Amino acid sequence: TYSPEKIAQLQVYVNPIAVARDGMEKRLQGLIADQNWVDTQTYIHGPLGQLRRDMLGLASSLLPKDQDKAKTLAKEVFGHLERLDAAAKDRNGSQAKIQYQEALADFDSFLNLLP
Repeated sequence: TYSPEKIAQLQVYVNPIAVARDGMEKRLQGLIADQNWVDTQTYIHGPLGQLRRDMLGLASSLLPKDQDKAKTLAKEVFGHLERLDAAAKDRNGSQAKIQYQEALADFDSFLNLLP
């Protein structure tokens, strides 16, 4: 089980990951709608640039029975964000919208598994 002290440790990683989730829907969604590909790329590298470190550090801190699912879901989020960055470099708004939605779906799955 997750003790209170353990949960507090997990929260150090949760804090920036939750803000990242909020920022994807509040800010990145509108940059993509705006066909603003320069700032879409910067959003991924600045405001979301620590997501790989934080979500992997979180998943690696979980009880053994949950580490695998959490790592798998994190890697899905990273692959769709990678494809969203590629889409923006290519000015491909069709893929930028798809990859945004796909990244969010797996990001929500990752959050939902947390204790």
